Amino acid sequence: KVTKFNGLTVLPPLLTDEMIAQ
Amino acid sequence: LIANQFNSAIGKIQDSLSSTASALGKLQDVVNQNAQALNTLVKQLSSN
Amino acid sequence: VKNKCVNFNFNGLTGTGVLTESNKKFLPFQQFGRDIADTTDAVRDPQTLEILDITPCSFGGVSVITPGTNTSNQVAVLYQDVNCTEV
Amino acid sequence: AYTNSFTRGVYYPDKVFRSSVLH
Ligand SMILES: *[C@@H]1O[C@H](CO)[C@@H](O)[C@H](O)[C@H]1NC(C)=O
Ligand SMILES: *[C@@H]1O[C@H](CO)[C@@H](O)[C@H](O)[C@H]1NC(C)=O
Repeated sequence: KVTKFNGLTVLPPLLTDEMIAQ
Repeated sequence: LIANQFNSAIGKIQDSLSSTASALGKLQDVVNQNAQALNTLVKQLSSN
Repeated sequence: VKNKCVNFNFNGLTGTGVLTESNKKFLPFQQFGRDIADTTDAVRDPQTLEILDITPCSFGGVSVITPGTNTSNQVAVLYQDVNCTEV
Repeated sequence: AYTNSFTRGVYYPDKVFRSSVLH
């Protein structure tokens, strides 16, 4: 249900969605 | 009886979530504001 | 030159990027493509009517992993968001 | 006489290839 190249970097979260579901 | 009332009650939550996204408004709102903020950021690049 | 980080200017357009062949099909009149942010991503080669994508050259933050210098001086470097080829 | 120009008349303003972009 829930849904560039100019220095804008999106860091990944530390707890991946697999771990959170754990 | 309570088991049946509890089991059915979980059942409705699926259907409310399955069809209508109005419940998920609050999380979706956070995504829009942040995503929309970046669009304003890159847009300012084209401005003279 | 394609598939390589090259500084380029097409029809005097200018810029730096990685020139790659593009599957996107321009309409005959068009010459320059653009992205959502109105950033040049595709061009039509002047001499040969070929449609080239502009992919900006790779880059990212460099993070340093270190245990406290009190413990040791060995260090590990984290190159963010780059495949282990560009290094 | 008069008639209604319902929707006709839009022309590609410039030389671009925006894809799935609302410009
Ligand atoms: C950090 O190094 C100093 C030596 O300059 C030492 O005296 C100190 O004990 C060290 N810290 C720890 C937590 O061992
Ligand atoms: C890095 O490139 C190789 C092909 O050269 C590819 O198999 C691999 O998935 C790439 N890694 C990432 C993180 O994109």
